[PDB]
Amino acid sequence: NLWVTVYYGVPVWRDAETTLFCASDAKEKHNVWATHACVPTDPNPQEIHLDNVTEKFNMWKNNMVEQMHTDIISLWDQSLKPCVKLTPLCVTLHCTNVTDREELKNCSFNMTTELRDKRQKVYSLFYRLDIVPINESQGSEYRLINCNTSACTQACPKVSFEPIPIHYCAPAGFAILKCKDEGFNGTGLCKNVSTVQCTHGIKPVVSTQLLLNGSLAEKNITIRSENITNNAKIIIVQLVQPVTIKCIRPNNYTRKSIRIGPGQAFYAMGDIIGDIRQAHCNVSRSRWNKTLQEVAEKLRTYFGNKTIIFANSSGGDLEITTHSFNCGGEFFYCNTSGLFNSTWYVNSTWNSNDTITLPCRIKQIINMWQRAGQCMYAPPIPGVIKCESNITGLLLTRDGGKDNNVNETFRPGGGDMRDNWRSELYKYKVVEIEPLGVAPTRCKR
Amino acid sequence: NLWVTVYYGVPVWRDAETTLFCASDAKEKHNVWATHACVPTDPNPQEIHLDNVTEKFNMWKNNMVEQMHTDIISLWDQSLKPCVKLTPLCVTLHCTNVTDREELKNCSFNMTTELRDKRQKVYSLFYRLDIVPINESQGSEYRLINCNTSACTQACPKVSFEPIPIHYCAPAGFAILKCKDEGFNGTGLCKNVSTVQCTHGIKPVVSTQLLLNGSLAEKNITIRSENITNNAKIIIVQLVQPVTIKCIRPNNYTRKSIRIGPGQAFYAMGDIIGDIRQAHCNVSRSRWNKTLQEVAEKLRTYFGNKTIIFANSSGGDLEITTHSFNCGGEFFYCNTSGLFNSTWYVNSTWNSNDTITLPCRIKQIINMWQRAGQCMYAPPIPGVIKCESNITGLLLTRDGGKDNNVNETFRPGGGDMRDNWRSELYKYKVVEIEPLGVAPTRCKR
Amino acid sequence: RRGFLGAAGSTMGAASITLTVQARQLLSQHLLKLGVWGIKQLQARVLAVERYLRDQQLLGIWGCSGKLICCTNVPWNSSWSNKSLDEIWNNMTWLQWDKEIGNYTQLIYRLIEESQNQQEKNEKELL
Amino acid sequence: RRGFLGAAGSTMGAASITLTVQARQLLSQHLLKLGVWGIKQLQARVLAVERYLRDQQLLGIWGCSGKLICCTNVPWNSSWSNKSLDEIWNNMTWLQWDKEIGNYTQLIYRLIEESQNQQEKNEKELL
Amino acid sequence: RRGFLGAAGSTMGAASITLTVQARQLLSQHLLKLGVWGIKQLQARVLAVERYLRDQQLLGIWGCSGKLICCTNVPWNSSWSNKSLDEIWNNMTWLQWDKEIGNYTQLIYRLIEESQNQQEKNEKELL
Ligand SMILES: *[C@@H]1O[C@H](CO)[C@@H](O[C@@H]2O[C@H](CO)[C@@H](O[C@@H]3O[C@H](CO[C@H]4O[C@H](CO)[C@@H](O)[C@H](O)[C@@H]4O)[C@@H](O)[C@H](O[C@H]4O[C@H](CO)[C@@H](O)[C@H](O)[C@@H]4O)[C@@H]3O)[C@H](O)[C@H]2NC(C)=O)[C@H](O)[C@H]1NC(C)=O
Ligand SMILES: *[C@@H]1O[C@H](CO)[C@@H](O[C@@H]2O[C@H](CO)[C@@H](O[C@@H]3O[C@H](CO[C@H]4O[C@H](CO)[C@@H](O)[C@H](O)[C@@H]4O)[C@@H](O)[C@H](O[C@H]4O[C@H](CO)[C@@H](O)[C@H](O)[C@@H]4O)[C@@H]3O)[C@H](O)[C@H]2NC(C)=O)[C@H](O)[C@H]1NC(C)=O
Ligand SMILES: *[C@@H]1O[C@H](CO)[C@@H](O[C@@H]2O[C@H](CO)[C@@H](O[C@@H]3O[C@H](CO[C@H]4O[C@H](CO[C@H]5O[C@H](CO)[C@@H](O)[C@H](O)[C@@H]5O)[C@@H](O)[C@H](O)[C@@H]4O)[C@@H](O)[C@H](O)[C@@H]3O)[C@H](O)[C@H]2NC(C)=O)[C@H](O)[C@H]1NC(C)=O
Ligand SMILES: *[C@@H]1O[C@H](CO)[C@@H](O[C@@H]2O[C@H](CO)[C@@H](O[C@@H]3O[C@H](CO[C@H]4O[C@H](CO[C@H]5O[C@H](CO)[C@@H](O)[C@H](O)[C@@H]5O)[C@@H](O)[C@H](O)[C@@H]4O)[C@@H](O)[C@H](O)[C@@H]3O)[C@H](O)[C@H]2NC(C)=O)[C@H](O)[C@H]1NC(C)=O
Ligand SMILES: *[C@@H]1O[C@H](CO)[C@@H](O[C@@H]2O[C@H](CO)[C@@H](O)[C@H](O)[C@H]2NC(C)=O)[C@H](O)[C@H]1NC(C)=O
Ligand SMILES: *[C@@H]1O[C@H](CO)[C@@H](O[C@@H]2O[C@H](CO)[C@@H](O)[C@H](O)[C@H]2NC(C)=O)[C@H](O)[C@H]1NC(C)=O
Ligand SMILES: *[C@@H]1O[C@H](CO)[C@@H](O[C@@H]2O[C@H](CO)[C@@H](O)[C@H](O)[C@H]2NC(C)=O)[C@H](O)[C@H]1NC(C)=O
Ligand SMILES: *[C@@H]1O[C@H](CO)[C@@H](O[C@@H]2O[C@H](CO)[C@@H](O)[C@H](O)[C@H]2NC(C)=O)[C@H](O)[C@H]1NC(C)=O
Ligand SMILES: *[C@@H]1O[C@H](CO)[C@@H](O[C@@H]2O[C@H](CO)[C@@H](O)[C@H](O)[C@H]2NC(C)=O)[C@H](O)[C@H]1NC(C)=O
Ligand SMILES: *[C@@H]1O[C@H](CO)[C@@H](O[C@@H]2O[C@H](CO)[C@@H](O)[C@H](O)[C@H]2NC(C)=O)[C@H](O)[C@H]1NC(C)=O
Ligand SMILES: *[C@@H]1O[C@H](CO)[C@@H](O[C@@H]2O[C@H](CO)[C@@H](O)[C@H](O)[C@H]2NC(C)=O)[C@H](O)[C@H]1NC(C)=O
Ligand SMILES: *[C@@H]1O[C@H](CO)[C@@H](O[C@@H]2O[C@H](CO)[C@@H](O)[C@H](O)[C@H]2NC(C)=O)[C@H](O)[C@H]1NC(C)=O
Ligand SMILES: *[C@@H]1O[C@H](CO)[C@@H](O)[C@H](O)[C@H]1NC(C)=O
Ligand SMILES: *[C@@H]1O[C@H](CO)[C@@H](O)[C@H](O)[C@H]1NC(C)=O
Ligand SMILES: *[C@@H]1O[C@H](CO)[C@@H](O)[C@H](O)[C@H]1NC(C)=O
Ligand SMILES: *[C@@H]1O[C@H](CO)[C@@H](O)[C@H](O)[C@H]1NC(C)=O
Ligand SMILES: *[C@@H]1O[C@H](CO)[C@@H](O)[C@H](O)[C@H]1NC(C)=O
Ligand SMILES: *[C@@H]1O[C@H](CO)[C@@H](O)[C@H](O)[C@H]1NC(C)=O
Ligand SMILES: *[C@@H]1O[C@H](CO)[C@@H](O)[C@H](O)[C@H]1NC(C)=O
Ligand SMILES: *[C@@H]1O[C@H](CO)[C@@H](O)[C@H](O)[C@H]1NC(C)=O
Ligand SMILES: *[C@@H]1O[C@H](CO)[C@@H](O)[C@H](O)[C@H]1NC(C)=O
Ligand SMILES: *[C@@H]1O[C@H](CO)[C@@H](O)[C@H](O)[C@H]1NC(C)=O
Ligand SMILES: *[C@@H]1O[C@H](CO)[C@@H](O)[C@H](O)[C@H]1NC(C)=O
Ligand SMILES: *[C@@H]1O[C@H](CO)[C@@H](O)[C@H](O)[C@H]1NC(C)=O
Repeated sequence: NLWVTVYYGVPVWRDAETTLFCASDAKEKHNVWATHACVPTDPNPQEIHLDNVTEKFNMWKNNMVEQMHTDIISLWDQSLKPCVKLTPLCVTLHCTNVTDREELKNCSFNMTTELRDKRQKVYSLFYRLDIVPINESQGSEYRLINCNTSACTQACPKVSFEPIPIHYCAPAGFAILKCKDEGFNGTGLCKNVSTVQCTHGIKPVVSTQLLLNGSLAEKNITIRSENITNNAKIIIVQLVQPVTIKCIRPNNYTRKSIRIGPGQAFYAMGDIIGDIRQAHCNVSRSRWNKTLQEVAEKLRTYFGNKTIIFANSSGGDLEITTHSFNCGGEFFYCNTSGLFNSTWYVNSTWNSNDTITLPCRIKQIINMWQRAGQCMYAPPIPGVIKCESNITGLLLTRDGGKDNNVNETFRPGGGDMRDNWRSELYKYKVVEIEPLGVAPTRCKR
Repeated sequence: NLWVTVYYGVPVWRDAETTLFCASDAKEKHNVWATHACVPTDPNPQEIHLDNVTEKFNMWKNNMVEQMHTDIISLWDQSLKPCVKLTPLCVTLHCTNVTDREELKNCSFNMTTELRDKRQKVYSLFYRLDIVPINESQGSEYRLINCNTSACTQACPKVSFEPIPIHYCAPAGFAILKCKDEGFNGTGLCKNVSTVQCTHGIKPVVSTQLLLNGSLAEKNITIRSENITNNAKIIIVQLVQPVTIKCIRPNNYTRKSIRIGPGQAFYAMGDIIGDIRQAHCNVSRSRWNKTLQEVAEKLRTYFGNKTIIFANSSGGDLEITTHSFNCGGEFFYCNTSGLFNSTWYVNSTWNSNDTITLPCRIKQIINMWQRAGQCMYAPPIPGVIKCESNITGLLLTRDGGKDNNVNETFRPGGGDMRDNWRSELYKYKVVEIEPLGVAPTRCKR
Repeated sequence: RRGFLGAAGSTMGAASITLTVQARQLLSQHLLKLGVWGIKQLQARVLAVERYLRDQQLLGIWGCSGKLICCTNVPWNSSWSNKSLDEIWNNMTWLQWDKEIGNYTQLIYRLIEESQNQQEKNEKELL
Repeated sequence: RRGFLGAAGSTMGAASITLTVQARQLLSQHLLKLGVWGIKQLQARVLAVERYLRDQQLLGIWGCSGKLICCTNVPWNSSWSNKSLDEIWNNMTWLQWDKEIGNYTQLIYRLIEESQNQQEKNEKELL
Repeated sequence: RRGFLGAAGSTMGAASITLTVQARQLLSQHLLKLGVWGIKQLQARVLAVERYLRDQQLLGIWGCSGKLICCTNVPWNSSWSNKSLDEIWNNMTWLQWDKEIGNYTQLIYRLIEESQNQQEKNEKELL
């Protein structure tokens, strides 16, 4: 006969959910992500390739993207908790034009001081986007935006917004399965599986309509979507060639600090050196629209021989209608209409610098995670700032037309913030290993 | 042949770092150290003597002194968190002399109240050290010191600053090694080692230039320093005979409570009963100048036939230039120039009461750990207060001479706050025991 | 010699020679700030210990503690699986076997528990 | 009979008589305020459990769980230490020997693993 | 078959047949908010692990790990209890016996330690 035997350490697993902890090369100026407070990453992480193994992956039903979203939001609130809260800034502002160039406003207002029995009159420039008119005095009285919803917290100037890579590790007794299949679209059975204890360096680069400093495709422009035929689902496309984009804030402001209360001060922009200049972003036209042809032809495989048309975002909030990012301190808002403006036929070919210039707007009062209230005030960075980014992906949205036409339009959709993390975690899935196994054998001989 | 065998519970160890937890005879009024919240100490703590064992100790590279410093600071902040924050006290103060005797100032100022639509004018005495003039108006219109840096938190009157002993215990699987060598200078190989799970009663008595209520030397006056020849290193000397010091606050003030806001009040000193009197500290001259000779001759061993000279501090902050301590509620600042004022030759002998009187200053606004901001306001203690302390050690600093002189000058140096803890933890070190051992033997017979 | 979990694709007969590599990795700053990252690490550390003890306690009651492989007195009921002893060990893998016995895993666990307990009291406790 | 860790100075042969006194002390208010002191105690308790399990799991895989002393199949390689048996068990102490095998401690740990795993699969798992 | 702790009223001889049912229940959202309820659950989970390891470590040093019943070399001293072997196993229950040996429970626990360590050194450690 046969007897039942139990095995310990069997190599099996199941889908599960667990509390993943951070891991990074600790070392120094703190950052908003508090990476210095997590476990230090190992110098030679182990990665094992599972031979003969095939596993099913679902980037849209993954829990890592959802768990990471909560952690990023929690860290953002934790970093802003000890900083000064700008509650006295909600005062009547008297603004005038700076001595289009109406992007800035020279506002003057009353303010408190360390002495409770004394006040002070100060002045400081303010971007027009972060100002709302009261309308009682028409065009000479204003107030800070979102002042009627919550008091924004000034970001601590000692912490930087640099998105250093952070590795997501699983606790003992669990593992992170990695898919090494070439050109995997993020869904289905992976024919080349691998395992690792921690994910690669994930840079929490917050962006909209364009993935910056993200991973690059291996051999071909990959497209991902849970239902490509659907209209409400966002389309994630990964590029193979990183399209370099150079942004700059030519204005040279003078940072001025005013003590609004005992032991706390408010930082604002003083006068501008030189003259006003519009912020913008440059990108090579030859290399940029060349990728559009490759992106268009790749998209053509999912829609027959129809032509591909790129149009600017329909309209709505500034966060979703403009390419938002951050040059390590200043939040940009650039109009991508100069990029997604073309039509590509089935035989169309793209065929000097001629760099495309994208005008950009800047805001100080910002809501990162589209939450009501909980706003943050970004202090100004002194001097001119420049940041170069690697465009490795795009967030597209398909219009919901009749679809019987000979063409189909695509728009740069902001989607959800989770899409930024999902573009990097599509290759991972957490599983719970079951070391206990049971199998029969002719034992007791 | 020989086979490898593993032993569990082997008596070996290694240097390590761990999270030590408190232990005391908890039982009642609370204290700033929150001793009631830690584990209760055992009634008969076990101590074992390691025969034939010798271990290396390094009081300067020990981690317990650093870990204790963080815990003491953390407890100090934790106790001040639920107390009222004196933010409305930052107002212009109109002061006049009390009806040298200019140590106090009778100040009058406006203040808030429970009714937000009402204000109140109050008055209260303030020490000249805790007040700074605005300089815009002479002879009046003063402001609290450190008001332009942070809002001090009023110490809760329900918690006392009594430094009850606290025992530092190690987690299971670790142990504390005690050095029982007679007259150990704190560094080197200890020829008489012992082990214990928890340290003796450590009293967090914060003091400067003099160690109060600390441990006493066993047989001879011990001197400790990482590099005695280094002029930039503090010198710790332990006395064998405790030098009693009697301090007193003869002023009899009347405590008055004024409600600055809903459910919170501010305590301050009212008028003085009788007349103004200077606070001071007494110490026997015969017993005090006797120990200096013993301290001088002991120091002479490290400098040849050179003579020893004692001089007051070379100026600086009041915390480091004066002997700071606390009579359980009032922070004293006594000048030690009357003590470290003498010269001792190679043959010099010290040879009635004649008690030495040390004038002292008192402050309410204080910064215990030399941190910017995070100040605290000590409420006044009603009635006359007296506290007797046991001087068991001194913190000395040697001037950077040319080395060719026939004498050596020493100054009472404040050093670092960690020196106070290091004077008591020099005899301990934490080690991690490795119960798993491996050794060969002719087994399998 | 593959690394951790590298024998997941090999057959059951060949995957059992690396059991120690997976069993060893079931449990692999002194201070803790208890922040966002600290809280997650604390839960991960506690969760790891519980998972290890959850499976270790079963081996303890089963009388197989300290053994990577052990045979019990519970006979193999063909109703659970009719696979032959050859294809099950030399052709099929553990991952495919986990989904077949998952329906009867709980019943087998209880059977092994009472079998060991009865045998323990039968041999020991003479009177 | 000395207390805990009292046999640290005795020779190797005389130190093995007190193994239980050190093994028993590896783990020796119901509510928790989670304050400054509470957080430290919580970490200490968790750290102590991990340290105990870290060394206990090694004995489990090695097949020596529940045994204070056990002999394995790994022969003693003279390269690790060429000293005789009489001077090691009757003249030297554990502390001096720890710093000699520390270099080869990791290799010996791994060697004892497959040496036990292979024996398990060789004796058990008849087919 | 009674449930958990159902054999508390049965005699000693009949209560020992269900040891596994009580031994199995000694340890029986992934995220944690660390709130009022979260803190209590965290302490409860940690306390459960400590309690399990507290009793498990005793069996480890005693050499009975992985065994529900085990016999040691310590003879039964009549001073602890002079009751006969029949009435104790067939008439008295575990609850009534617990309050009798509570005075000598710690002494018996210590007596089992060297009784096992001495045996280990006598059988093992040939030289
Ligand atoms: C995608 O990834 C790229 C590449 O990493 C990012 O580009 C970098 O962006 C960071 C900011 O996010 C830039 O860093 C800043 O650069 C400035 C210039 O540095 C030069 O000058 C300094 C002396 O002033 C030299 O030491 C240095 O070597 C350079 O020659 C500095 O003004 C900034 O300093 C600030 O930070 C440091 C560190 O915290 C502080 O000590 C300073 O006080 C100050 O606050 C800063 O270092 C970096 O230069 C960019 N690199 C390039 C190649 O352009 C993109 O930002 C990223 N994209 C997105 C969207 O995240
Ligand atoms: C070095 O160590 C010495 C010896 O321990 C310390 O000296 C003691 O200092 C404490 C304060 O830190 C003194 O305690 C206070 O004494 C006052 C007088 O107490 C007398 O009267 C009461 C009532 O009749 C008697 O029970 C008592 O025996 C004395 O006869 C009181 O005003 C204080 O009580 C009030 O405050 C405490 C704490 O807030 C409350 O619990 C009480 O309810 C009450 O409100 C208090 O007891 C003590 O008297 C000092 N002893 C001596 C011998 O002088 C040094 O302070 C210490 N040095 C340093 C630098 O830390
Ligand atoms: C936003 O709007 C604010 C005002 O609301 C602008 O700030 C002011 O800008 C004006 C110019 O537009 C500044 O006035 C100019 O300052 C120059 C520097 O003056 C230097 O000399 C002075 C010598 O003292 C005499 O003059 C002063 C008055 O200025 C008297 O008080 C003295 O008694 C003496 O008579 C110094 O005081 C001064 O510090 C300099 O050394 C000069 O070119 C001009 O004569 C003119 O006065 C004015 O100072 C600014 N005010 C403040 C508070 O900053 C701001 O620029 C606007 N921003 C933008 C972007 O448009
Ligand atoms: C700091 O500076 C402050 C002032 O800024 C000083 O405080 C004042 O000190 C003066 C002088 O000591 C006090 O005035 C004195 O009070 C004595 C006691 O009063 C007696 O009469 C009271 C009733 O009469 C008063 O009230 C009625 C109305 O109800 C009026 O008509 C009267 O005119 C009186 O105001 C009784 O209640 C009380 O029990 C007594 O019988 C008295 O000896 C003197 O006549 C004199 O007025 C004054 O009250 C203090 N003010 C406050 C607010 O406390 C303070 O002492 C200074 N401190 C130091 C250390 O110098
Ligand atoms: C699974 O995917 C990986 C992706 O890295 C392939 O890796 C091979 O790695 C070696 C060593 O770096 C390279 O020289 C090979 O060129 C890689 N192969 C390819 C096809 O690019 C691995 O080969 C894949 N495995 C299978 C079975 O297809
Ligand atoms: C991603 O690739 C998978 C296959 O690896 C695609 O899944 C197939 O989708 C077609 C759509 O017509 C179905 O007929 C097949 O049955 C699907 N196969 C499986 C195994 O599910 C999936 O559609 C791809 N997604 C995208 C966005 O391209
Ligand atoms: C993807 O979405 C499409 C629609 O965008 C689904 O296909 C049909 O959608 C219509 C409505 O437009 C429904 O009435 C039909 O029932 C859908 N077809 C079926 C077979 O259900 C499609 O089902 C979605 N899912 C996939 C996997 O393609
Ligand atoms: C931004 O403005 C500041 C302030 O004018 C410039 O800093 C000065 O640069 C000059 C260049 O010759 C130096 O001589 C000065 O010492 C700098 N400091 C000051 C206080 O004047 C800075 O160069 C400007 N930056 C740019 C990019 O134009
Ligand atoms: C190690 O130091 C200790 C310190 O206590 C010495 O303790 C002896 O303790 C007994 C009992 O209290 C005293 O009577 C002795 O006088 C102490 N000895 C001395 C020299 O003071 C212990 O003797 C020291 N051990 C060695 C080996 O020197
Ligand atoms: C404490 O005692 C030790 C010896 O027990 C002293 O160690 C000496 O340190 C100096 C530093 O320059 C070395 O040159 C000597 O060689 C050391 N001596 C020995 C015997 O190792 C140490 O200096 C003493 N410290 C004090 C402050 O007196
Ligand atoms: C301790 O301090 C002494 C000086 O007090 C150091 O010895 C020399 O000090 C001079 C300056 O006085 C330096 O220029 C030499 O470089 C020092 N010598 C050496 C060899 O570095 C001494 O090094 C310090 N450290 C110790 C451990 O004694
Ligand atoms: C400090 O001054 C107060 C207020 O005068 C004195 O309090 C005395 O307390 C007793 C308690 O029974 C009362 O009966 C008296 O009326 C109060 N006043 C006087 C003048 O005695 C307190 O005694 C004073 N303390 C000192 C040390 O002088
Ligand atoms: C699994 O991979 C191994 C290693 O290459 C190979 O020997 C074996 O034949 C493969 N098995 C299958 C079923 O593909
Ligand atoms: C961009 O697209 C246009 C229109 O299709 C094409 O003629 C051109 O070659 C592309 N490249 C550049 C650099 O303009
Ligand atoms: C898109 O482009 C059209 C044409 O230039 C413009 O009118 C519209 O405002 C643009 N929309 C956005 C969101 O920029
Ligand atoms: C985007 O750019 C186009 C072309 O310059 C312009 O017509 C449109 O108004 C812009 N939209 C915004 C929001 O600035
Ligand atoms: C490509 O085909 C379209 C029709 O589909 C035609 O209009 C266009 O001129 C062609 N381009 C060429 C031949 O270059
Ligand atoms: C160690 O101390 C013991 C106990 O006194 C003694 O018997 C033994 O000889 C000592 N060994 C050495 C090497 O000093
Ligand atoms: C220790 O003190 C004694 C007097 O008790 C003294 O004679 C001796 O010299 C001192 N020894 C040292 C090493 O300082
Ligand atoms: C030490 O004190 C005594 C007693 O007051 C005094 O006679 C002696 O002169 C003092 N020492 C010196 C050197 O002043
Ligand atoms: C001691 O030395 C000092 C300094 O050289 C000298 O003035 C004094 O007379 C000496 N006296 C004795 C008693 O040796
Ligand atoms: C075997 O399994 C079948 C199906 O569940 C069941 O009816 C039968 O009683 C089992 N036999 C034994 C001996 O457990
Ligand atoms: C013994 O150790 C030496 C030195 O590391 C090594 O070369 C040799 O292979 C080892 N022998 C065995 C049998 O492990
Ligand atoms: C039995 O117990 C009695 C009473 O405590 C004691 O005196 C006696 O020594 C014990 N005998 C043994 C063998 O332990």
